[PDB]
Amino acid sequence: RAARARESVDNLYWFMLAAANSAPDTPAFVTRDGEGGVRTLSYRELRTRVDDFAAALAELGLDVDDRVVLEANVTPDAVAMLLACSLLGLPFIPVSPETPSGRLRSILDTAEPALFAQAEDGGRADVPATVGTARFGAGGLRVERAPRARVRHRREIVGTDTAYIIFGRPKGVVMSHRSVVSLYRAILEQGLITPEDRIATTSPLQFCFALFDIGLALGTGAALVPVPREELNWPRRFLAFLGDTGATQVHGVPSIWRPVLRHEPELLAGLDRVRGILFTGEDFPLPELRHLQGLLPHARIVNGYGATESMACSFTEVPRPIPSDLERLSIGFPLPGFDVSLLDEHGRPVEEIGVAGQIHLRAPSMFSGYWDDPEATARVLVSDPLDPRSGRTVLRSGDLAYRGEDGELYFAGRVDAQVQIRGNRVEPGEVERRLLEFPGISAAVALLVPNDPVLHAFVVVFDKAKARAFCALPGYMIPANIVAVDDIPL
Amino acid sequence: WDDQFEAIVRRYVPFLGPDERLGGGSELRDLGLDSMGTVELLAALEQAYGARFVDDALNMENFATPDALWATLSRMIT
Ligand SMILES: Nc1ncnc2c1ncn2[C@@H]1O[C@H](COP(=O)(O)OP(=O)(O)O)[C@@H](O)[C@H]1O
Ligand SMILES: *CC(=O)NCCNC(=O)CCNC(=O)[C@H](O)C(C)(C)COP(*)(=O)O
Repeated sequence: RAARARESVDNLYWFMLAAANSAPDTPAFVTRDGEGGVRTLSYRELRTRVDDFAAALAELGLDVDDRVVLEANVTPDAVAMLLACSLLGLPFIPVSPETPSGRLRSILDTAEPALFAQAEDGGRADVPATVGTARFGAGGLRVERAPRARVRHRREIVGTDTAYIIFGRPKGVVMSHRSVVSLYRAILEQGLITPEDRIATTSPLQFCFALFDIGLALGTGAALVPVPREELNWPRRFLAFLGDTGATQVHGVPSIWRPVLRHEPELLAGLDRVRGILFTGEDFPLPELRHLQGLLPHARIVNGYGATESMACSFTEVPRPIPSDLERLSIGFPLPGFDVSLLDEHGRPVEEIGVAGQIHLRAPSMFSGYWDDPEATARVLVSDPLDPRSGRTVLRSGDLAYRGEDGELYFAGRVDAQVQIRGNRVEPGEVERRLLEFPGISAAVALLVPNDPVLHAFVVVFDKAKARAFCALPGYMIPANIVAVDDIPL
Repeated sequence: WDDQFEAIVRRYVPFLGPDERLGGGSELRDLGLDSMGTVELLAALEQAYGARFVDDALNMENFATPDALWATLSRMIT
């Protein structure tokens, strides 16, 4: 009786498990056991796990469009769960075990999911009684609180159905199966990944980069090598994990490299199997990049540029070598099927080489909108200023860029105060608003201070540890320091 | 723990007041020790002591508190 996506309909299940039919006994996952032994899970075994979890989820009587919060690390079980949800047209919302309780309750209060699922050994408690709770693992899917009874109204799952919603106020980027599959078919055309690659992925599951990596590995028929935080956060463990698993590609925000470059460059140079690196989210400092390139001469390095609302836009391979005089890396050219307009403040195309305009993107991987926020959606997904009468829309990105002499793009900052911390969007005004509401604080300023830059709060007023907790806002948005000051200097 | 250790740890916990005792059981994450910070603290300790943390000693439990980290350092020297 549960609706299931048909094989011809754009859907993460069919797209990411195609290799289960065409190459069943190739690896989909490489993990290392408690004894430092490397294990592989095939496409065949992963599909089997997805189908078992789907049979169990379908018993809960959820309707297509019903939301499922998945709290987990990037694990085979977690990816089976999100693909099981995909098959049944249950949009999933990824959250990490390390997500603050305050932040998880804000997502539950905003999304109103029918179900929260965590791993057998997850420690999340006190999920409100209006949300179903289940645990998944070796034992299958076990219900604690079944979701409330309902009538199923949706007969058939379609490509425009929501695959996932990525989350001061939690902003839900609503992404269709059609959009996500379109992004991957564009990338597949570039031959950037082969089924022979083993892609090390570093971002926790709640970040859009984790979903990108998952879909990139599985949709290509490649092996995903999730790097747990217990390896990632310790350069010598990180590097031994990449060696043991035989990672051929390593994906992560530039920050993942900074501790390794500073403290274990010799061991880094030993990663003879790494054939490529991909970074996105923020600028990679050029000295650090030149250092990395010098240590791993046999690695292609790709600069990916994109926002959550299209997932991706453009890339370049970094020039080999990086010229000494080079002031700024190119973000290269849009993927095939994507198109960028650079518009001035009047919506007019910027035609002159080297003059910045606001990126307006035409993409087959566009988000459907912001969860329950049609006003935010109308501000960002706008009438095509070059074709307003067709009804067609573009992503107004807030990013500035200019073109070079070959038409390649160059990121030129933003139209607003937005900064990146480890590739995470941050509106300093938001951290400021929050500290201004801490009892004692009359004025506040948050800025990136320069190793990687740190978020510093300067406040006019006091327990800096207590003001920290009151912030602890998402994780990456919590000041590395809160310094009381007599006046904010202009 | 010796005066060198307190001074190094204090460097990586900006929410600890100059005037405030470094409590042996203080959750260093709650005093501002983050992912990058933790690796900088490791490197500072290895550098100042000539100590080597074996792979098994590089974990969040050993770096959670000054008392846990002092014992781990002490075990590495031994
Ligand atoms: N390669 C890049 N170089 C510089 N800035 C980038 C790059 N990729 C993304 N950004 C910045 O990050 C923003 C998007 O952040 P977010 O929505 O978290 O997604 P992601 O960081 O994965 O692209 C962009 O609007 C831009 O400001
Ligand atoms: C949409 C999207 O995914 N954009 C990129 C967002 N950023 C990332 O994927 C960065 C992933 N974050 C991290 O790796 C963490 O910020 C650390 C670096 C795991 C946090 O370390 P410690 O700081 O707890």
